[PDB]
Amino acid sequence: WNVEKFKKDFEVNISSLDAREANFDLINIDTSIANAFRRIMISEVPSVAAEYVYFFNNTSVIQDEVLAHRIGLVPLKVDPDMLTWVDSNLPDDEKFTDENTIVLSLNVKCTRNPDAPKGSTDPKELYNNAHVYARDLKFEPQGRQSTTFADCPVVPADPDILLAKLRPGQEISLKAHCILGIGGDHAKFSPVSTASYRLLPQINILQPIKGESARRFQKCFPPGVIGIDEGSDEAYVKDARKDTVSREVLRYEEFADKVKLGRVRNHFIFNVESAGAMTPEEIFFKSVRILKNKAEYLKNCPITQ
Amino acid sequence: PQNENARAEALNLANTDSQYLTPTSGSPVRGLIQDHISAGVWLTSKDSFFTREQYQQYIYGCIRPEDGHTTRSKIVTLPPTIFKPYPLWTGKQIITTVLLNVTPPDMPGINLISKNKIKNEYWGKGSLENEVLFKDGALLCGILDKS
Amino acid sequence: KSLQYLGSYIARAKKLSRTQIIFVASYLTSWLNRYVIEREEEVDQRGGMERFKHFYAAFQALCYIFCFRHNIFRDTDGNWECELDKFFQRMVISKFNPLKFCNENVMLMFARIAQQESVAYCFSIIENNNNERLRSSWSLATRQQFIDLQSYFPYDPLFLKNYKILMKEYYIEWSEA
Amino acid sequence: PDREKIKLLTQATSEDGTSASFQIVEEDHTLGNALRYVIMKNPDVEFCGYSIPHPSENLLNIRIQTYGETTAVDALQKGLKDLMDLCDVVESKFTEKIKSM
Amino acid sequence: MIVPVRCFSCGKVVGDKWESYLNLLQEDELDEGTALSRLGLKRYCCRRMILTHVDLIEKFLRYNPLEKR
Amino acid sequence: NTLFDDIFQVSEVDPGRYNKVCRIEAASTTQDQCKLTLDINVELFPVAAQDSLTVTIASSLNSWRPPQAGDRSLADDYDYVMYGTAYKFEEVSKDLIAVYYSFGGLLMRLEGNYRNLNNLKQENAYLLIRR
Ligand SMILES: [Zn+2]
Repeated sequence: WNVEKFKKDFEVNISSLDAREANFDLINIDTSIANAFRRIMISEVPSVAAEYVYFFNNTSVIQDEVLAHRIGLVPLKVDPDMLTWVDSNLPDDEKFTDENTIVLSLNVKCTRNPDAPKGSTDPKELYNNAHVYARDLKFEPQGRQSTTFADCPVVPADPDILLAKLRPGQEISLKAHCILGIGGDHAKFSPVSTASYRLLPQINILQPIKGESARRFQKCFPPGVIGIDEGSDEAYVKDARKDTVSREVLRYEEFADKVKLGRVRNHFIFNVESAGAMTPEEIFFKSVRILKNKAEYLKNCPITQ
Repeated sequence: PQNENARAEALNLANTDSQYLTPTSGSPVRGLIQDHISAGVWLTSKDSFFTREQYQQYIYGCIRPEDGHTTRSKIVTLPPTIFKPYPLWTGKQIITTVLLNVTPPDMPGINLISKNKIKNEYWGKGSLENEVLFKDGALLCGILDKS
Repeated sequence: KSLQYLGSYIARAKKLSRTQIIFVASYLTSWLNRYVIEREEEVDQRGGMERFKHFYAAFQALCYIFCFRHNIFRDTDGNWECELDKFFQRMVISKFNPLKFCNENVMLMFARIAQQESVAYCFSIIENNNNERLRSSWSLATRQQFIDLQSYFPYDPLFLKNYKILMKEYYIEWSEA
Repeated sequence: PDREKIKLLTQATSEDGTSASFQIVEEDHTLGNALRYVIMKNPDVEFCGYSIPHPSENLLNIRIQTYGETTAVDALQKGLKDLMDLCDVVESKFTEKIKSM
Repeated sequence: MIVPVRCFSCGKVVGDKWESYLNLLQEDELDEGTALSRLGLKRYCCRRMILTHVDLIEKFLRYNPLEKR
Repeated sequence: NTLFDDIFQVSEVDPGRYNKVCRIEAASTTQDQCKLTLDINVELFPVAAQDSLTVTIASSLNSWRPPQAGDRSLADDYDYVMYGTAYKFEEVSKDLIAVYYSFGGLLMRLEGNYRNLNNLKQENAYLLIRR
């Protein structure tokens, strides 16, 4: 082995890329490294989420800490590069700056609606502001942010998230500070609605299988995985890439003898979904970079005896 | 305990470590259970083989040589069972290697002829895997078990 | 601790006579010359450089004394009392490698001054030392107390208004030396 | 600098330095496994493995023994460098494929 | 009580999907598994969150101490 | 140096309850009294009944480390090589003897005439097999 030998053999295939999810294969890479990227994407790629919630009033049916919690789960559409990290050794006054923190406010009172169509069940027409949504988090820019974030207001990635419900007379009033964090610390910071991989299917047939066996054999795998060839009448593999590895074949006695199920073994099929802040490819790039910095930061640290 | 006399007693008289045998009948009370028995039947199976990489990793993950058991200040390994076509170690070698790294070096390896709970018939024709054989500290035959 | 006291005292105490000072230098180089003659052989043997705390301790004190009072150790000829020119070099190049194990700020100041006085050249040995560092071993569990003990100087200047004034007649401020 | 990250465990490191154990803070399987993979490709390395004393103390123990051409500390450095270079190769390859996509 | 915001396992936002899911069952007269799919809930992780949610809050809300019943 | 070789013909290849190891029973083609029993990683060296295997036991090959630039040894002449220990000898009859080997658990039992197996000692040994 040798880094050049790796470069010549490594390969990437991008099946589908989208603003929310990516499906791609890493080919001829070692499991230890694929796993690294996977772990890093879930737990070490920074994101912005609400961390501290300051209540001035909440007379809703939902308790403060619980409300605070859900606000923290709301994925904010914020570029984490636009923020610096908080130093948690300073007092509260010094701790939060215009490079540190994003402030969201929320201010709803519920009143009864006079103009309700008599005999109505719907709370939209019965009550004003009965339902509180993530979109109701108002972005309040501080200091330089009026400028910096003028081209991209802070908005939740999923506006229609139900946050709270109210009835006449109840109010919610809170400010939230949102900062950088990582999934390993708390899952609210994870930038994925999940990054995972599977090893690629390898279905290899240990002798020809034809006729009524072919049709039978073909039905042990999802539609399109196994083909029946015209001519030799024998079964062959169309694309393993569609296989779910149910191992259904291995149940029927006649086939368990004639098939081995494996993988194209390093060959990793990654699926990455973004929680909404960054694109998948950015999140994967950021992870490949994070791994490299670990190695670089370590190479440059002095070894103390 | 709050003074050195009580310390000495808790470390030398009422300490766990001695109390391997019960005073009732003089038999063992400490051993491994569940996952660890099932695991042993598998790891010490004839079907069990490991590459250099795996073998060395199992060893270091369990030895903890950075301890009071500096029987050596270098981990010792065996040569592989299969040299060619590919270097492979067996599970039974992992056991031999473990004992080899934690028993005293100035002292010959253990010698034991014993039996386990699984009849030879279960492995196939001609098996002797029910017979547990340690010669000079090496597991030469048999799987390891609740027994 | 005594060796720190000893070195701090000789350096600071204004009413000391040239010869009482040379007395302490003559004791230290003498005791030092013996240490290196009888013990250097123990370095490449089994153990660590801590085995020699006491050596560095004394060599520090002597170096420190040289910082504050080097202008005194030149006799009428312009020669050095105690052959300090020839002596320092020998220790600096020894296997104990004092420069690496003594207080960093003193070793530095001694370098500066010693080099200036054509007494010794340490600066390449220092370079080598903190290069080997980036890339002679001592635990650091106990290595720190020593660094701590070698940082304290019991007669570094006073900060009590009156006492200070009262001490002036008996004190040499660094600016004076 | 930062001296508290990696340290030598002098009670399992030989006189000749061809064998050594290091304790690295704040690192688990992620770096550990990747680093031993890389190190074991070094032809002068006779032994290498990593272990995690306990899931509750953030500590990583690496062992390296060489055949005597380089020291154990050398192998650690080549491994770390090799690992960095390996990531570069991946980043560059991924970039090209995104562009070409 | 109220819809969870994210799926416990996936991390995927699910809280914007409750009111619509009900409208799918009700108005479009779909079965549960068809409706879940139409909202983008693919992993059984995520289908579980909406499939088995109990909007208990709508019960809590009927006791409002701040209005003359 | 070499301690024993012979061409054996395989009678039975039993996979037992394993799926990487098989128990092989085989008789010599040169001695009517020499027979063999051997566990083999058949994933690395497949064997079928009626195969003919050349089987060599040797004391050395002319401590272990991964192959390097231009290493040459007795292993080069064969397909499958194992290292192990002789752990038991037994009298079978007035004329014949059996020796027992373990290769990290994979067991060999070699029975033969006491003159035909003269060189075998209770030591470690390499096993070499080629097709
Ligand atoms: Zn889910």
